[PDB]
Amino acid sequence: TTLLNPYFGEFGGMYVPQILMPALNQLEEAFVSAQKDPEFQAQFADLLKNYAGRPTALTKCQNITAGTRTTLYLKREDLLHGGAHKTNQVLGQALLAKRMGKSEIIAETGAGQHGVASALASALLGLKCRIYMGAKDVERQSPNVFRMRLMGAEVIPVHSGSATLKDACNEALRDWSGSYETAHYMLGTAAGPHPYPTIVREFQRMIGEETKAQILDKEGRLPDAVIACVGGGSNAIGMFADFINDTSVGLIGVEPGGHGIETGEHGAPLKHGRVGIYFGMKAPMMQTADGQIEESYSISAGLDFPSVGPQHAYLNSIGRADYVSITDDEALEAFKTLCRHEGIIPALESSHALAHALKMMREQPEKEQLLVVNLSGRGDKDIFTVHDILKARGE
Amino acid sequence: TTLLNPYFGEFGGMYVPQILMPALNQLEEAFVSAQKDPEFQAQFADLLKNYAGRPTALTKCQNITAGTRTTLYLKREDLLHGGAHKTNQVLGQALLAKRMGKSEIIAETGAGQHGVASALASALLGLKCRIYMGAKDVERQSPNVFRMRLMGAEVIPVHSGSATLKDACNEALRDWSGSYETAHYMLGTAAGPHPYPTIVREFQRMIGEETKAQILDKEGRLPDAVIACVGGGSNAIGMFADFINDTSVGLIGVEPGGHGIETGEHGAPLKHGRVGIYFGMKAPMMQTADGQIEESYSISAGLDFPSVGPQHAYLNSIGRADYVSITDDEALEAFKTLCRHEGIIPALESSHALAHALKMMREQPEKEQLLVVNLSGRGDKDIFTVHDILKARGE
Amino acid sequence: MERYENLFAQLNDRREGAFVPFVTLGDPGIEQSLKIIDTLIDAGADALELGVPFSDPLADGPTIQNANLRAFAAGVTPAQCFEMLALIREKHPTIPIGLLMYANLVFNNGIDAFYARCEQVGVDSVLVADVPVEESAPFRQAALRHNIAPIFICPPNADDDLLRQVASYGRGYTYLLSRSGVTGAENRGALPLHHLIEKLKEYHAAPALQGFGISSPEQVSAAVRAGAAGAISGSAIVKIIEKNLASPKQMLAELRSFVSAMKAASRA
Amino acid sequence: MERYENLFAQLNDRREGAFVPFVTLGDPGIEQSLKIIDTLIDAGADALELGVPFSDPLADGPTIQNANLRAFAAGVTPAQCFEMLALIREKHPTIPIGLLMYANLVFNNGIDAFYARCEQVGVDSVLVADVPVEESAPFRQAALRHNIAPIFICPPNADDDLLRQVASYGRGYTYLLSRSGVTGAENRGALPLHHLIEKLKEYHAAPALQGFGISSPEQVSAAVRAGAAGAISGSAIVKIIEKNLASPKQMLAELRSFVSAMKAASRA
Ligand SMILES: Cc1ncc(COP(=O)(O)O)c(C/N=C(\CNc2ccccc2O)C(=O)O)c1O
Ligand SMILES: Cc1ncc(COP(=O)(O)O)c(C/N=C(\CNc2ccccc2O)C(=O)O)c1O
Ligand SMILES: O=P(O)(O)OCCNS(=O)(=O)c1ccc(OC(F)(F)F)cc1
Ligand SMILES: O=P(O)(O)OCCNS(=O)(=O)c1ccc(OC(F)(F)F)cc1
Ligand SMILES: [Cl-]
Ligand SMILES: [Cl-]
Ligand SMILES: [Cl-]
Ligand SMILES: [Cl-]
Ligand SMILES: [Cl-]
Ligand SMILES: [Cl-]
Ligand SMILES: [Cl-]
Ligand SMILES: [Cl-]
Ligand SMILES: [Cl-]
Ligand SMILES: [Cl-]
Ligand SMILES: [Cl-]
Ligand SMILES: [Cl-]
Ligand SMILES: [Cl-]
Ligand SMILES: [Cl-]
Ligand SMILES: [Cs+]
Ligand SMILES: [Cs+]
Ligand SMILES: [Cs+]
Ligand SMILES: [Cs+]
Repeated sequence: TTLLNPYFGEFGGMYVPQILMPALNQLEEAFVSAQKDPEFQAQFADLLKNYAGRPTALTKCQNITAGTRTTLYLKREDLLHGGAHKTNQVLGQALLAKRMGKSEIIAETGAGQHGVASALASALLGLKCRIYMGAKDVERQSPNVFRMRLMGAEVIPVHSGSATLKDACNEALRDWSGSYETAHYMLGTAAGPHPYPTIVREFQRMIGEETKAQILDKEGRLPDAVIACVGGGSNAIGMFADFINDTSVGLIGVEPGGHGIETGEHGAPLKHGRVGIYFGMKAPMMQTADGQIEESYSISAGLDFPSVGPQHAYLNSIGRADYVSITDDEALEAFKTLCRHEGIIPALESSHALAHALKMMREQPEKEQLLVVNLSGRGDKDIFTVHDILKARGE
Repeated sequence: TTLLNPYFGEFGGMYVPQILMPALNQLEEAFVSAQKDPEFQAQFADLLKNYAGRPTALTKCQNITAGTRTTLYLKREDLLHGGAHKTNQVLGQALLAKRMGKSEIIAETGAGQHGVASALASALLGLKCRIYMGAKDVERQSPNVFRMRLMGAEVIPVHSGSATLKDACNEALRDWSGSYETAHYMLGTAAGPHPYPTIVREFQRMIGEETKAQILDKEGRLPDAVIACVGGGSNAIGMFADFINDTSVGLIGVEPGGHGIETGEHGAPLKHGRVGIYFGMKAPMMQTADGQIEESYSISAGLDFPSVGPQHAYLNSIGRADYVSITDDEALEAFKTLCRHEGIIPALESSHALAHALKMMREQPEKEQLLVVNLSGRGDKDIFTVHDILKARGE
Repeated sequence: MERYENLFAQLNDRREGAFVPFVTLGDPGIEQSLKIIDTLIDAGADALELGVPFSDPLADGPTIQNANLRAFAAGVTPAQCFEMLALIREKHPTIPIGLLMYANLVFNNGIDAFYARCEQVGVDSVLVADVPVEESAPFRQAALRHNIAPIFICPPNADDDLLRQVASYGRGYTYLLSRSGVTGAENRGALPLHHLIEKLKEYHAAPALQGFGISSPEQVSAAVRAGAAGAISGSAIVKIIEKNLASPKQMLAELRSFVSAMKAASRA
Repeated sequence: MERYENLFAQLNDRREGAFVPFVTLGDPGIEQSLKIIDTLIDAGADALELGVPFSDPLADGPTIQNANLRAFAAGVTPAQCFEMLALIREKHPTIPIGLLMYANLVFNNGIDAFYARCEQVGVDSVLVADVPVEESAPFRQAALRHNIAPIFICPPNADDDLLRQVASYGRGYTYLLSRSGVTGAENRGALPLHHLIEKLKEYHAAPALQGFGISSPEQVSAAVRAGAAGAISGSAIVKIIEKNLASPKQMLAELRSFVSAMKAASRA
């Protein structure tokens, strides 16, 4: 039994070993209590403002939409301390960990932005942090490994499986199942067992709340659509949440298409997977005919995950949100375009969202549309990877 | 003849080849006009807010001062788009370049933060950017070289001399002396010939104006001191300016002590050099007995410059500001301390300011003092350098 | 069928506990796994717990992770696992056979169809490792419709509500977890918690088998002495397979010796 | 003394222009530099412009930057430059000698003391490259007190106010800049701007010598034809030194040949 609904339609639930149920129930009770606690809310608000730097800017692009009827704004989560939206909910979860008397933190990371967020919050609030990260990601997102370690976090490379996010998630959960008495599992996305999809949404929803206020101030109306990339679903649900009841506002989520959906080398389970049970949830996943979990692929480590959070699967099912895919090459073009024409170096994850917005504009250049892209992170972590690609393909 | 005073007491002036005087006079006239132009001020304010992310947070440190009577706040210029305070005045100077009908930008850079700022503003505002950078700095600040090039700037390594900031400055000025009809020289610090020290101060003074407002809001009184590192002087004069007439507020500038003042391997001309004429100004500089310009040294590329802006030399001369030095090792300790206890990775330049504030606390731990350190930039650019040091010295 | 019920009644009459080895089906290949299983039975196993290889086994430590990997390297699929199960049952008509499943393998082509396949090959119980009692309804319903015992876990910090649920919902045996964490021989658990054993009996639960970290005969004896009906050992058995991959004769000899000694300890 | 005044009166009587080479003092060493300078004079130089090596020569392109570096590699100091100057003057009593200085070398141990040292060794003029007329007061005052001509620059886009200042403040010769940019032979300037030449004469300025990018006899002729009193060539001369470092005999032969041809072009 739970205080809050663990399901979004068919999707969600608490598919963990029995040993972990009390920890999830404890977390849910602590969240419900904290959400009603003016002191907790004031502490969280103070950190978001004075430590992380909220509210983040909403930037109107004025070169990349020239000659079209698209107006495009970027919600600048790249400006948050740490360099990505991941910092918002880590500050909330760290405060929950302290509220529950935990002294240690376990986290998984792919892009290393959740790892960096977990490490910085742990240094600030006096928690001992260990971070699991796939060995492939340790290489391709190396700047973040250095940042995590300088902040005193233990970073544990995971060589198992695909040596990417799925495998880091597996190791984090294995660890927690033995260490939950002293350690909080700071899950890094709006996925996993209840109550994580709900908590992560509630601790990310300032993204859309601020966006709505800022777009009303600048344009006097709501956006025609908000667009966000989907790795596990946190930045997208953070942007979407405050708009769900504004029926006129399109909600577009962008999954990684990798080398192309037809290659099978992608990370787009919402539109190309099928429902399964893994990582504590019932959700769309990439799986073999026999029900083995498939390895995903994306150029971007933060999107390289074979499932998706259950609230996205639900929003899709009822038609409230639409989901699309963007390939590695489309993302790289959007990355280059933003660098050269707006002077903003976006994370490769965020480049997927931008690539789709650029397609919406280019495909129908006389369509009047007011769009917001959630620029979920900055691309400092990606510059060595992007350099090596653009060199090899001869630019 | 000029519209504004080119001198601060004995220091300053316009010591450039005659060919460049009309360009400096043109720049001064354009600045004076812009400072009275409500449209220009609105455009600059809009970019600072909606593109760069101002106001930047003022963060109270709550672990590093434990057990002392020091209260320490950090002014978070590390949160600005680009990752340093350099972005503020580049946005102002780029708008001036456009106002004067220039289509190209020349800049020097050491840390690469001014180079990054120049490149991003040029991508945004449609200018062609070339950046000079010493070959040593191209290596030790490599992340920023990658960032500048991805944004479409030409980065030109300078192998001459010490292959650091002085040499980049030399090449930028040589270039400008032949290209001033079409190119604006976006000088990156509060130094050089009039009107640059004045313009750079006026386009950085939001740092101190915001700091004053924020500290009044949080503490109901002014700081006992504000503390900033000094490479050429821009972040320090930006913090100091709005406090100069608040006679109770100490102004402390921190020069790089390198391997130790006694070694001669430092960058501390204000306190250890003597007055000379170089880089278009009369200012304290590191020089040989014969008047050759000495090579400076610092672990931090942004401080590795053998002179200093003339308004700092003046403030020192009258006793309004005090200047001190911090060595490489003291800066590295402050870097490590902030990472591990506050979850903020500071630029090595900014670490010099923090190191001095930590000394003010540690030396007199029962002295009641309210301090602000200008955290001028983030340390992403430095993480590979710091790693390699801490590894070699066996940690 | 009533294979667990019959086994526990026989063991009670003989005043002994059960010793139940775990192995991964198809590790290190189909033919060798079948021989390993025959050796386990010949050496005294009272019942079997058999793993179906799964891509992401999250209640398992490295020893059993690596068993799964060996089976996959041999091309083992769930379909081939059902063929093996049929062959085991055809040789051994009374031994209780339990499967260790991860939810997605059960849910994959339909829960009802999975349990129907189990019944047809003569499986007695299924433990779904990542389905807590809270999510168990469609699994336990399908299991009972097909005469399969659904197995539930009693963790060390089970409260009263959970003990009551596990007693009502489960059949065959109750899994008494030795400790938190994942499977592994080197991580030894607590002494079986008497209060849990006693409450499960008070609520008429299926008999308790203690598992996780049981790697020595002393731990088996301690479990039965504490009032558990028996003990399960996995990683300790799998370590003998892993050690002896190039020496199949030696593998079976060491498996026989270990299983015999573990069984002797159940007597108790 | 009145060495420039005497030279220009002699040149006017002969109806020819001046050709004035530039070299860096002490490049590639003290002894070789002295021989180079004697060769320049013997080949027809009317006056000399001589650079004191400086660590950061910001009006100079790579050719002259590298001359400065060679002199420093030979350990050349300003003190040694003054010893050289004394020796040159002792051999050549009437040739005008001008120094090319950067401000810090003049300002270093006192401006007045610098110009006093110049007078004692028999220097005729000093051009301080990074001191515009706007900052020139203490430099030109000290120069005049010690009978040294302060040299000022007339750039291509000089306005009327600047022309008047340069005419009033300067003595010896007026430096007519060919183009923007820094020193260098490959970057050829515009044809000497007639309007500047004519205005300087209207305001009774010291006679104009055109410089920057003058590397050919055709450019010397063009300067005199346009009404300038002569031309200065630096990088073209220094390139001959750089080319012939291992061949001192060949260096002097090529220097003689070039200087002779440049002088012939001034005739004009
Ligand atoms: C800037 C940026 N933008 C978008 C994303 C996509 O993540 P989303 O916003 O949650 O959909 C990331 C993902 N980053 C991960 C993956 N984080 C992650 C992903 C999936 C499962 C577990 C995880 O910890 C990380 O660990 O840093 C990111 O860094
Ligand atoms: C984060 C940070 N913090 C402080 C400093 C120190 O510079 P200050 O605030 O101007 O004193 C820098 C200096 N950075 C330089 C040097 N910039 C530079 C320095 C000296 C002469 C010319 C220059 O362009 C750069 O080019 O990025 C910096 O990046
Ligand atoms: O001896 P060890 O330490 O290898 O433990 C062997 C256990 N093998 S098993 O099939 O009983 C078994 C039983 C339950 C498991 O997970 C759950 F508890 F979450 F349900 C996992 C494996
Ligand atoms: O032939 P080039 O192109 O090498 O030019 C030679 C010039 N040598 S010089 O001493 O007259 C000379 C004169 C003025 C200079 O700078 C200033 F104009 F800013 F004052 C620099 C050098
Ligand atoms: Cl609901
Ligand atoms: Cl819902
Ligand atoms: Cl409902
Ligand atoms: Cl349901
Ligand atoms: Cl428990
Ligand atoms: Cl494709
Ligand atoms: Cl003044
Ligand atoms: Cl002043
Ligand atoms: Cl005054
Ligand atoms: Cl003055
Ligand atoms: Cl000019
Ligand atoms: Cl020291
Ligand atoms: Cl169901
Ligand atoms: Cl003076
Ligand atoms: Cs537009
Ligand atoms: Cs995904
Ligand atoms: Cs304190
Ligand atoms: Cs300095």
